[PDB]
Amino acid sequence: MIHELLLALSGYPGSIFTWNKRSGLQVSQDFPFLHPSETSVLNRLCRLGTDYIRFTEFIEQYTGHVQQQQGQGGLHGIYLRAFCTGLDSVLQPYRQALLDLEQEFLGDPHLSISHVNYFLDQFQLLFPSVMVVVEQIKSQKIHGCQILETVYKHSCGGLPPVRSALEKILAVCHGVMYKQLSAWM
Amino acid sequence: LVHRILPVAASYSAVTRFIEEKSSFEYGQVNHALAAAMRTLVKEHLILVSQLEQLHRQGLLSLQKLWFYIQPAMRTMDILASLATSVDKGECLGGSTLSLLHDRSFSYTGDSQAQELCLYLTKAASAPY
Amino acid sequence: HVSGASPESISSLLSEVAEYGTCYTRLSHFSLQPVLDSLYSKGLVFQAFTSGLRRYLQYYRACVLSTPPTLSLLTIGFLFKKLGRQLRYLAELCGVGAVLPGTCGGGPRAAFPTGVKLLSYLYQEALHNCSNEHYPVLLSLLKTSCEPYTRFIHDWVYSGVFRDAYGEFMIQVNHEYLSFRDKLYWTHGYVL
Repeated sequence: MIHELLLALSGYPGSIFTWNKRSGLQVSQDFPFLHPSETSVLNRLCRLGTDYIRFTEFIEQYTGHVQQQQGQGGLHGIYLRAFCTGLDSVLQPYRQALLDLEQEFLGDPHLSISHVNYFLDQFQLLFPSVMVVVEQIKSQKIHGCQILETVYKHSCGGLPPVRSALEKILAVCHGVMYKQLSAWM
Repeated sequence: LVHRILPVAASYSAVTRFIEEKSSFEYGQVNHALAAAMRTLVKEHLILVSQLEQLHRQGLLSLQKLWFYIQPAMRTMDILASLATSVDKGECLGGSTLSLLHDRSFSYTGDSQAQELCLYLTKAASAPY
Repeated sequence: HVSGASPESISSLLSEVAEYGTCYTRLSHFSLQPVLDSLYSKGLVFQAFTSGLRRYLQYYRACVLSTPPTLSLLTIGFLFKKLGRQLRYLAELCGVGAVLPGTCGGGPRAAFPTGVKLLSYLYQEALHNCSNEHYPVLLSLLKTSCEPYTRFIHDWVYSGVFRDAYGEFMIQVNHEYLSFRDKLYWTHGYVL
């Protein structure tokens, strides 16, 4: 149950954590050995994971997938690629944290799940938020620079961590705009 | 991994046979100079294997370290062993092996790891002509 | 089925690294094959491309060796992820690496551009990924790749010497020039 969860959160599923495209990650919900109390916590922990997998799939889907081969801002574009380059670097601390937990588990052979909940619970809030930034991009087929504004309106976020988190991405995306403006001018 | 490190041996026994056979008075003044400056690269190859032995003596060398260590001299031998096949294959002697050294030097024009070796073999082999 | 401490996801995680490895082998192969001193199919410029690619492959190999022998299982993958994609991209850039992706057979065997076309195929791909993290790798390949043309230019510039093997250089010469007359001097030309 312990190393197994880190494997799942890291983004590779296992029988105890059944990936369903509709259900993201889902516990079997029935193991006589484990009482119902720990189940809910796992589900809660799974949510962070459900988002980790979706993000990677999307980043993989539009980033480096082709050597620039009806490509359009929703489908593709130098800006769309820039959003992906940033999304993975903003998610980097989550990777470092998961890595660190293992070192402690290597350090001690009996650490409760609650201990896991405490260390990963700062990400429990940043990940859901970043989700809408992307979700708006896909539905509205936001094209080209219009993406630069879509994040900026969510730059007024009421969570200080999220604000810093998204701000990093705009800095990355501006780089390209500054890059294209670097020529026509 | 032994097989992938073994081509520098086939490019060492073939290279050495050419330095014995084409050093006789019969093969002509230039074929003698080409092998007499090819024998200097064999002395330096032996100097490398002596250093690798000392590292091996101190338990501080492995087949993954050896593989990286010999890569630079796997190339030098490959250029010397192919050039020797060709100078021998066409029965070239006199100036027919002073053109084959000018043309091969052009073949690699961008490399600079192998270009310096060839440009050197022609400075050495053209001294008698 | 039975395994010594191997839940399936470990195999799935092992499979992702493997993807990276397959590329290395195939790529190490694509560049490794040297010119052989008789590469009629490829041009002088194709032989320059491969040489440069190996220099990258050698640097890639060195990073793999540098890895601490002692490291956590999951930690090793998270460490190489950036490189893992970087190379798969490098692989697709060339048809071979793109080919045998694993999602298809080796039958497509896509033709790689050669000569000026290759030099151009690259430049266009340069502009397409210019803002992306993978862009520095391309600039390097290109700088070296461009060297032969410059020499050709120098030889047909400061000098008038006309020199080529596979005729990948656009300018072309005919035997009408050997007529050595004004009408045949024009009849001898250059490609468009």
